[PDB]
Amino acid sequence: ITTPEQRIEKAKGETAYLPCKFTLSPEDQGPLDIEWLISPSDNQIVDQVIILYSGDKIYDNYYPDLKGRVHFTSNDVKSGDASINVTNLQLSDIGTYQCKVKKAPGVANKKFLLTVLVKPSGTRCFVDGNDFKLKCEPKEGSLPLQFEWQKMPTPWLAEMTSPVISVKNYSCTVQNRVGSDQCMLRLDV
Amino acid sequence: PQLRVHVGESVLMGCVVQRTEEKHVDRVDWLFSKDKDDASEYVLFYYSNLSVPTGRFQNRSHLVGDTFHNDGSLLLQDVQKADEGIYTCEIRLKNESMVMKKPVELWVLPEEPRDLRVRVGDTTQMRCSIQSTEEKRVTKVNWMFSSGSHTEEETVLSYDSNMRSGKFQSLGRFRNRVDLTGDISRNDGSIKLQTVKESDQGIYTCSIYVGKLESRKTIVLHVVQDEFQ
Ligand SMILES: *[C@@H]1O[C@H](CO[C@@H]2O[C@@H](C)[C@@H](O)[C@@H](O)[C@@H]2O)[C@@H](O[C@@H]2O[C@H](CO)[C@@H](O[C@@H]3O[C@H](CO)[C@@H](O)[C@H](O[C@H]4O[C@H](CO)[C@@H](O)[C@H](O)[C@@H]4O)[C@@H]3O)[C@H](O)[C@H]2NC(C)=O)[C@H](O)[C@H]1NC(C)=O
Ligand SMILES: *[C@@H]1O[C@H](CO)[C@@H](O[C@@H]2O[C@H](CO)[C@@H](O)[C@H](O)[C@H]2NC(C)=O)[C@H](O)[C@H]1NC(C)=O
Ligand SMILES: *[C@@H]1O[C@H](CO)[C@@H](O)[C@H](O)[C@H]1NC(C)=O
Repeated sequence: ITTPEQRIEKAKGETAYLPCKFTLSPEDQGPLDIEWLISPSDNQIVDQVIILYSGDKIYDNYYPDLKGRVHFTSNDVKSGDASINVTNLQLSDIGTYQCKVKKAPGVANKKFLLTVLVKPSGTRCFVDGNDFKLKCEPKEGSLPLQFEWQKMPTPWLAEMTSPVISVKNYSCTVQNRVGSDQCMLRLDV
Repeated sequence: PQLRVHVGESVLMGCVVQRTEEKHVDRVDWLFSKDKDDASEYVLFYYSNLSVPTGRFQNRSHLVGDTFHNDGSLLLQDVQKADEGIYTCEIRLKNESMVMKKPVELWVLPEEPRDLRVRVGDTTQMRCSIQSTEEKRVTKVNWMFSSGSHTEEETVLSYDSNMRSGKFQSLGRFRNRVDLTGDISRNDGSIKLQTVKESDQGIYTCSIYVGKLESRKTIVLHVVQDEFQ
């Protein structure tokens, strides 16, 4: 019996807290050494070091993408706390996060599966006895998205929910499970 | 990458991050995992000039890779059936933030029998190797002979890359009738004995090295001549 890789789901633009607390054993006398690795899109051939602890000096020196955005939460990391914060979360930060503690001969490992969802925002409302199409196109966002159009059009009532009003012969509210959005359009015949 | 080893023998699992230059290895983790099982255990880990073979591999695992030429290769000795699975090298080079993930699959075959039966006049191969994913890793091979209880020994054959004309054939009881069936460049030290005589009945003992690390094998060669009745 083992334990999986903790799954962490967060919203954009904010800070992920990854816990990695440890208790040293008497044997464990070697140099203390901590190393956090990011595994972009989880590709199993390569990981990258984001933050490292060694010679009792911290290093934020690498992964230029994360420059200035990742930090050990704790003050006294040696006291048995290796947890980190990841700040200003973006979609590129998606991946697999691993916590590696080494103090000869002891060693430990924790896997964290990070997920970054996006609150729907930036939706365009546009029109194209004609063959019209009314459109509520969002970006960025994430599925499953819901749409609700308003004003009392009868032959459109069915489309109230679909993101396209394929019209032939005032709002658009956009919602997922992390955020909402409002948009307005005009048409003329 | 696959490897097949017989129980008792040794295996060298390569781990060579091939760049365009000499780079000092900063770290290696060798993890072991049984096929289709997410559980896994540390075999050997190395960091800041500190080598820590661990767990049930504590006595068996060595870091034989050259830490200056991008090499974190592992040597596992006295392989058992419980060693059957995937081994994963995780390696990082100094002044470099990239960690490399190289797996190798290890299959374990049943032990080779210690007893060997041959008829006078026969040519008989005697197996001895280190299975490896990397060439030219064996440094030295030494075959000794003896009906060996309270009795001295002889050199059957010996080779030593370290040295020039490294090949040495007994010239004793194995005058020009013993030679390598394979090549050491492929980390194989098997020999054949050409004309088996009764006088050859004893214990042959292979000793294959990667540097100071020894793997010993012993074969007991029986020889029979049919009296004709
Ligand atoms: C790894 O191997 C070590 C032993 O290796 C030693 O250290 C290495 C650094 C290297 O130098 C090696 O060459 C060297 O051998 C194991 O640790 C040993 O474990 C054994 C088994 O328990 C201990 O043996 C005991 O020794 C006692 C006196 O020191 C003696 O009283 C005991 O006898 C009793 O047990 C035996 C059966 O085990 C029984 O037959 C007797 O009748 C009696 O009941 C016992 O033998 C060693 O002391 C330990 N270490 C030493 C001497 O350094 C370790 O277990 C192993 N680990 C793994 C994972 O393989
Ligand atoms: C690291 O991030 C965590 C996760 O957000 C922070 O925890 C928050 O702390 C504040 C202030 O006490 C609390 O009000 C919140 O409830 C906590 N979590 C939230 C809002 O998600 C923590 O403060 C950060 N620590 C460091 C050292 O950066
Ligand atoms: C190599 O390590 C040195 C230590 O002083 C550092 O200054 C340098 O930036 C590192 N360079 C690279 C390319 O990793």
